[PDB]
Amino acid sequence: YRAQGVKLHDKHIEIVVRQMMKYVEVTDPGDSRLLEGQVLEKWDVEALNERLIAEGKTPVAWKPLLMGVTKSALSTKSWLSAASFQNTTHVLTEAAIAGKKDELIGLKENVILGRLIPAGTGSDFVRFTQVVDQKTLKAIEEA
Amino acid sequence: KEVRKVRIALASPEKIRSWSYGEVEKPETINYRTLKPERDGLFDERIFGPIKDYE
Amino acid sequence: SDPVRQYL
Amino acid sequence: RVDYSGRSVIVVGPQLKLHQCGLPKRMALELFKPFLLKKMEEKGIAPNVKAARRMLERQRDIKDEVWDALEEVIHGKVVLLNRAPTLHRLGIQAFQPVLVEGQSIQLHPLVCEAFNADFDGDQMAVHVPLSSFAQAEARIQMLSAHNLLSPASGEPLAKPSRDIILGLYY
Amino acid sequence: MEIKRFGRIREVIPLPPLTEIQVESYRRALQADVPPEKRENVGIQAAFRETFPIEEEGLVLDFLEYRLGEPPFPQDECREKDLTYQAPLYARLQLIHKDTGLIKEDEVFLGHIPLMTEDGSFIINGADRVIVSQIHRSPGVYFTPDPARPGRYIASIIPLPKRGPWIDLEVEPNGVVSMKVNKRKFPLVLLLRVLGYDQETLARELGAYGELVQGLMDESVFAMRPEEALIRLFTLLRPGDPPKRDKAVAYVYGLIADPRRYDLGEAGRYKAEEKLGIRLSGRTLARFEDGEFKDEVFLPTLRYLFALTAGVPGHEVDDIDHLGNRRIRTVGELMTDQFRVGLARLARGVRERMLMGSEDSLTPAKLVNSRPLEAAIREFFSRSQLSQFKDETNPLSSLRHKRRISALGPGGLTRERAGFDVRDVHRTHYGRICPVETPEGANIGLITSLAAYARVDELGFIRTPYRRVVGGVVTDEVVYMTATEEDRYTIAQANTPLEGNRIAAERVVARRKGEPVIVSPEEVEFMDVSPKQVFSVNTNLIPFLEHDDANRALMGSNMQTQAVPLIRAQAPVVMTGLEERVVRDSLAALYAEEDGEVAKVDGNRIVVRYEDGRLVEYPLRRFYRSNQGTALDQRPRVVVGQRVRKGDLLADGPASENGFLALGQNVLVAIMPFDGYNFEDAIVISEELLKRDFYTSIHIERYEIEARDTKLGPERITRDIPHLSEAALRDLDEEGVVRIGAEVKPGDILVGRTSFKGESEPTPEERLLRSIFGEKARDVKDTSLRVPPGEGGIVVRTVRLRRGDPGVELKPGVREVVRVYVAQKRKLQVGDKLANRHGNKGVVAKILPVEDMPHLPDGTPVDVILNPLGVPSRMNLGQILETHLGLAGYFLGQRYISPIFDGAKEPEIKELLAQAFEVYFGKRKGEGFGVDKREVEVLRRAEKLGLVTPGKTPEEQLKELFLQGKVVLYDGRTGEPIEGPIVVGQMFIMKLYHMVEDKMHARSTGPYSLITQQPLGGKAQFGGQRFGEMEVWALEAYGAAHTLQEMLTLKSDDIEGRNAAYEAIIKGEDVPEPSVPESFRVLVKELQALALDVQTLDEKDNPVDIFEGLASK
Amino acid sequence: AEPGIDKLFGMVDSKYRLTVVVAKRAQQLLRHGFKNTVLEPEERPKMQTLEGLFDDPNAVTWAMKELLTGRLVFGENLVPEDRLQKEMERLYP
Amino acid sequence: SHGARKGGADTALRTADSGYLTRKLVDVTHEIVVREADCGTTNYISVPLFQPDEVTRSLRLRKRADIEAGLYGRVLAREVEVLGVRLEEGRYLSMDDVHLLIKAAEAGEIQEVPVRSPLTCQTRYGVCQKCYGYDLSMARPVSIGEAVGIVAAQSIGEPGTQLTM
Amino acid sequence: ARTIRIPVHMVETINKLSRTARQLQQELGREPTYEEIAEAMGPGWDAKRVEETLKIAQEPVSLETPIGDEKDSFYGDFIPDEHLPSPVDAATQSLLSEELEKALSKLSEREAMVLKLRKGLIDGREHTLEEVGAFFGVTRERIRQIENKALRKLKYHESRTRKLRDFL
DNA sequence: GCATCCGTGAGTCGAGGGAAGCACAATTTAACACTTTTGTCAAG
DNA sequence: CTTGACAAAAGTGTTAAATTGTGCTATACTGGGAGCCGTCACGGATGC
Ligand SMILES: [Mg+2]
Ligand SMILES: [Zn+2]
Repeated sequence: YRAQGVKLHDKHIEIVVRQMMKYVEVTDPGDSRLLEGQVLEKWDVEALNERLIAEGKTPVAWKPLLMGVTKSALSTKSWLSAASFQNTTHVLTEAAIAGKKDELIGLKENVILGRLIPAGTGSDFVRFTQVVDQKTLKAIEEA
Repeated sequence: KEVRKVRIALASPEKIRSWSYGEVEKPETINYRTLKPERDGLFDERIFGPIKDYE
Repeated sequence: SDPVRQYL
Repeated sequence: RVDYSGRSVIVVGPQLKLHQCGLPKRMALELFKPFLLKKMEEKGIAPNVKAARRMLERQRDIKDEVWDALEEVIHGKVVLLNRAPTLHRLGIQAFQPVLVEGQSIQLHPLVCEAFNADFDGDQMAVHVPLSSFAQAEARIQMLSAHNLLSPASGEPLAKPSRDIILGLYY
Repeated sequence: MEIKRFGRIREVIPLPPLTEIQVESYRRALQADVPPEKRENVGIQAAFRETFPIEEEGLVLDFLEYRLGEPPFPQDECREKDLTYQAPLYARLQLIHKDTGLIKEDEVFLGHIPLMTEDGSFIINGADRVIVSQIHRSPGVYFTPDPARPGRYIASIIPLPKRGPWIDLEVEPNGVVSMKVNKRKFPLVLLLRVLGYDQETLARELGAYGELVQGLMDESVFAMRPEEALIRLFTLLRPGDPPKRDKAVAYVYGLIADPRRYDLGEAGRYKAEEKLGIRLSGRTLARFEDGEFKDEVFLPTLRYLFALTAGVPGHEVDDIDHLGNRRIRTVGELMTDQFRVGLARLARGVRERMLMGSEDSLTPAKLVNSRPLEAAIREFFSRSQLSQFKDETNPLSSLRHKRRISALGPGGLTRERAGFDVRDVHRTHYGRICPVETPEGANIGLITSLAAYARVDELGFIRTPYRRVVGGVVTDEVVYMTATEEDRYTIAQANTPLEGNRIAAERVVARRKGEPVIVSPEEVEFMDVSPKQVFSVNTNLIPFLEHDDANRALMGSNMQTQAVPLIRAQAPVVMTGLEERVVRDSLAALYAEEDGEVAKVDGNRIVVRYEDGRLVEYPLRRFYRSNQGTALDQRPRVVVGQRVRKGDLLADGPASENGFLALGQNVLVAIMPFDGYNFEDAIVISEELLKRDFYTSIHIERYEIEARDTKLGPERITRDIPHLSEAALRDLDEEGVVRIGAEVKPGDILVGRTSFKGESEPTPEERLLRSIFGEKARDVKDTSLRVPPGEGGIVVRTVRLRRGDPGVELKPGVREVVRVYVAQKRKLQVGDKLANRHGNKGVVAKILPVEDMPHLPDGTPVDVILNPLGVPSRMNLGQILETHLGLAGYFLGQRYISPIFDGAKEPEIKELLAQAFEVYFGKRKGEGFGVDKREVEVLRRAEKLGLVTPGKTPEEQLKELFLQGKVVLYDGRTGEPIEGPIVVGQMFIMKLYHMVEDKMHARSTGPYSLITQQPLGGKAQFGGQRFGEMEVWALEAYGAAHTLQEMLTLKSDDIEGRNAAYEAIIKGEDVPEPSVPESFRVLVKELQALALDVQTLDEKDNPVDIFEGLASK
Repeated sequence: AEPGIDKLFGMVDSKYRLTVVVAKRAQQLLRHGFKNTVLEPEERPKMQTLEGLFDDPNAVTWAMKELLTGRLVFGENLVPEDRLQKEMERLYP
Repeated sequence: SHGARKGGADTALRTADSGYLTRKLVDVTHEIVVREADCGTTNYISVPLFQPDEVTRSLRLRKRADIEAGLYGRVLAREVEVLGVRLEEGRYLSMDDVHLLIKAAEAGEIQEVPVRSPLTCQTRYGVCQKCYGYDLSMARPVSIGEAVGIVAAQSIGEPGTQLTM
Repeated sequence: ARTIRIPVHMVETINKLSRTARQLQQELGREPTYEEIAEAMGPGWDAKRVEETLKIAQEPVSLETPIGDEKDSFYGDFIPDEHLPSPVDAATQSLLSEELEKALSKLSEREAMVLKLRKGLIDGREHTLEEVGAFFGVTRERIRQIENKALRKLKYHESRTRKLRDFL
């Protein structure tokens, strides 16, 4: 981009690279039911590892993994977004067998169902804000 | 209530039969002359419901 | 792979 | 595909403000029809909504008071101008419609670069947010005069352009 | 308005007939005028002699001759009645009984062959159509290098498309050459054994190269007899099938030796002989004679491959994109192939019919079923990609379309599977394919235009003309020659100086195999006819092409096709010389057959009394609607008693002025920024153009309605429409159709129709309503035809076709059809697209009053203002030079012809500007006026910018500006001059077919889709705007969650939401919270149909019913 | 730009909270027919009509103008939703 | 005309590649949203100010446009003391701060700047406000609830048509 | 072989009609009209019956047939759904009910119920005079007098206000 | 290691495009009349 | 207001034509046919 004169902040590229490095590969199952060589999200194994330490068990040993944007997108936890992207037959056949439950976390899943996307005015941070004047509030405070 | 999760799973023959309102036994779609759906066909009104509301 | 050939 | 949506050729409006667009009267009448029928019913133009809709059916049956009511209908409201391909988020922007005579959308010169829009035959789509939430989002977040910097780089995106630079440089 | 011609190149030959590619090929295919005995084995005649005779193996059906009858209806009748302009085809066949020895002969009707009109188009189902010529790889034998392994080559034998499998000859790494057929690889030894080849023959022929021959000398099958080798090969080709000789020889003979199934083609046979140096008896890989196979081309192909691998000097690889290896399938060849395909199906039915059913009492009429033949021909002219709706916006549009060459179509490349190699400009495109004219975008390079002087030969190879040069003098002998033949000579350039017939330049610019070289005159063997042969007809219409970048010259030539005819269209001030020929060769205009005197002139017909004594009446096509809606009319240009010579103009066609191609107006153009209304290609025009009806065009729209038979009852086209006042039915006549000459606006009824209402009990509210008002509900409803929004005009024609009318084949159940023609005279308005020939295009953004436009010191305002910023980035300097020349012509009252690459130059333009200044300024001196104070101030600034020489008088400095094309321009608003001189001149601008009137569209509610319940799409359907994925991403990036949700549910497919939203708005309320879209409901049901249990759950994993209990048992 | 948009953005921690407050206030004004406005008669937005100046019918314009005054209290968990509606019904029938 | 056709063919076949790339980038990052003010992570990235030039075998200062694209609108993870100016931890780097850092680097006072980036963010299903930095459209700290993943994908994918030239 | 099944006897007729048309087509050197086909079929056949038979023999066209060289347009994209009420049609029905309810408000507390029962505004189905009488406990003539009285005052109220003529 | 199989390739628009016959039984449907509800006119 | 008269429309019942479904035909007949390369290129995933 620089060689072409395009100016782009490094944040946008680092957001995508963060998604590429989102997964890890298990090398030692430890005191868990995970399989050696199984690929899962880095957040899950770290959360599982800190959990295993809590009850005094051998933590899961993992290895950082890098995959492309297509592979990272297709191996997402939500089957609705993955099915709408590509390999619809392959995504749906695995999700149906695994009985995968889509929690509707991202934007594509909510768009498919026509729901309010969890971003912007639809985010839980601002969605529940209330507005009231100093007279409709003062009267309520009395009660 | 409100939809929070969507789940996909294999459908058993018992579930497929529970979904169905009737077995489609004939390939006939509609009558060629009267243009009404044929009984037990792919467009059967006893299976999939009335063509027009409350009739 | 050919159903007609397989039948024949 | 969406309701309350139109499309027409774009021409340059140099007299417009950064937050304004030139919406043809005929497009606005169809885009804001349910709002216009309510306004026509409120005034003496039509007895009810159904009689109001019959009036707009025939071009020669439309009186001159309908256009005055249409001006009242769109007051404060904004519309969304969209040019394909919408490569970035500035491909859709909110403008306050200004009723004009003609059939071409008048585009402000400063938003051309964000839209990647010139006037050699380009077209854009017009969309009408309906609710107070949809209007508030467009008037606060999507307004053209509020998005002056590029989200990609942080540099100004609505900035002086070909003829504007030439005049100031001279 | 005298015409001044520039240039030095003397063209020895004129332009060939511009439609000969379409017209000559179809004549050679039908052969309808040559007597049957003198017909040659080409076209549909060759198709008859290929499939016939038909033998049962003892009934023989032989073919004797064919003939084409007169068309049942004329061309005008076919267009009016939605018919096909076609000629009946009759075949004279004889049935031969081998047993008895008796012959029965009769003429059988084989169907109708569509006829090509004089202009080179077809009338299919009443619509003019053009068959686009297809370019593809020429059949033959080609030797391409293997990319994976260096030093090795692959021999490919390509037959005609769908006329045999491709054959690959490759030297395997093991050393054994393997022949790949039908995706199957097998050693070439086996098939070579089948062709009666022994070890001695192979070593004697192929043994002079090295170890390659020893790799083809496997004796495990050499001792094996040829008959067993055929059985062994047959099992390899189709494993599993029962291997029998009668089933093996038939397959092998059909594969490479059957002319009816394998056809190398005349082009393929010629290319094979030219390459391999052999003489093919036929067009098959092998000949099957005397009960044994004989080799034709495998050994010559194998010898060449081995020698090429060895490294002999005389053998080389073949460039597949070389235009000597690419041929053109014209309309005649494309139809003949479809004729042969259908005729093969006819033979198939004939074979299966002569073996069953009264074999003793059989006749050729009973055996022959013409339905397969008509179906194949009808399919080609209707549903083929190469059969395209005729583009007849103007005469140039139709001419361009017939000369287009497309690499796509059945048997060609794919729009998305085509790489850069097929899309590039090969060096052999010079003089044969235009390098600039092509549709930018996904179709770039895949659709091209034939060059002006290029012509397609019999074999399908494009040829270009060259002037033979002997001993350094250029002769008048012109040789038409293909790319492969062109590569053997040193061909000079047409701009080479000539001292008469001898080349004067000591160093001559020439081409050797496409590479530019410098050679002496004695080394020159051929010369170009003219620069015009390198470019197509459209590009040859762009003056000063040498100053235009190819990227913009592409746009200029393409946009000339999209220019609409104008009621006051004028030929350009600066021309190239092809304007007369384009009109003449398009057949749009009317010319005298020979010398004669005009007898009667009228707006409807011209009667000419030719010297032969015959009175020939010429009807004039008046206000005829083109396929694109543009009105095509011929206006007489002669008077009663005028003497006309042969070829003299009688009536101007559409978009022509006195026989010259008139695609636009010549307007005074000032090149300057103007208050931001010129911003980013936008155009500023004067109101004076509208006052004198410039850029005013007539367009006709056709509306169609049908009265059909319904189970409830027949639809009636009548004036008695229920629940309508007289105001709505004022313009309808007694028959229910709008009267001719009535002005119709949107919502106005064109044809009144009433249809029976479906039997259904009314809603209880309606029943109370009817009972209150005492009105009996009628049995019919309003289904009349009304003017769509944004349309209208004057009704000019009403066509009423009824069932049983002569030649009217209405669809079953259709009582009648009524067609209404509404014509509107469109003036230039804001948003209409304008363009010039040099690629500069833009929409009108502002129409100013005459007093607001900048004006000359003499008071002449300019007509168009163009932004100078569109020049530097686009590098199209031709518009600048046309403006300078047009400025001289404006004051001298003359037009110019500057041929491309040989025409007007700056010294010649400046000397004309010097003459123009003397009449532009010397007039002012005579009138008694000096130099303006405002002019002096501009001249003071001009000398500061270096535009004029300091120290000269104001008159002398004004001349210097004029010689640069710049004048002192005053401002109509302020009265003060523009601070710098402005390039002002006369330029030819076209009004393109894309108008804002036909593109503006809006919608609140309307039709919705069947399954998804989403709004339809398209202005014609009153559809909504597609809010695709990228638009959804933009709302997500903005954070407009509620705006996005509305466009997903409330405005698209939330049936309960969209009904409530509309009801809330008309009641003055806020729209409600939306619900689940219907598209997701469809997704759930479609997923269930795949046996996938999709369930929507809540916070506690309990299922949530989104179907409202309508699907739960 | 919208009047006082810079001041509006500086009054909330997230620009999307500003839109929620404006849209929710606009609906409150529409529901009660602009009778719950905190704007004095000199401050009510006005539109120029052929007959004369009238109250601006755009509630979003009212909500933005009211919020600049500072007489509106906005936030999360201010009052119960049912309690807020019933109280506003009683004051502004 | 040979080059003009190749350029025209390149443009036609690059729009499909650029458009496909943008769709891939959207679908991998569509769920990334600024979901909290701070995730509490102490990790960071040290954005370099000097580039390892190899032709001269020496460290040379990076281009100003390059340093701005990596430091503008970013929260400092650690305190920086350059040219007598104390940039405290948690301070968003404005253009003046970025220019000040480059000025300090030219004086040999700092080699890299430790800033919070989405790479080291610990927020699940998105980023935090302090790891993203500024809303480049508003030149102020990003508001919680913005779909930065969609913005990032569009920002990268929009100039794709211009890349190959 | 047909998506819309046709009986054997009618299929045999279609085949015979096609053979007759084909034989006449080669004899006349053109496509025969329905008159020539009907005559060649024999007794009991006229142009109307031949035309109806051809109309019956029309196979349904696929909703997924592409149009244009680009593979992005289909037949189903151009066929509107005319079954579900449009938003305009749904809105005017609710507007009509609101206006009708206001008109019935001016009626007496007894007349309105009789009129709505007779017009099926409550149960969805009309009730005959005796059933309306069995509902209230009066003979049929009482309802026919009440209905004619309730329906007449509505004419007066509508004529004196003209708030209900537009919906008609 | 390499062969081999599978899925992927911008957006909006636009317009044009739209070869068996018979017998026989079995079922369905138009055609008809008679009686029964419903609706209506009178009366007191 | 209800009684009764009074009749038009609507509702059962028979029933003939019209339509639809099903069986049968006896020299002998015993393994298909359209496709057919500018094979699209390239990355990934599986496999043996
Ligand atoms: Mg453009
Ligand atoms: Zn963080």
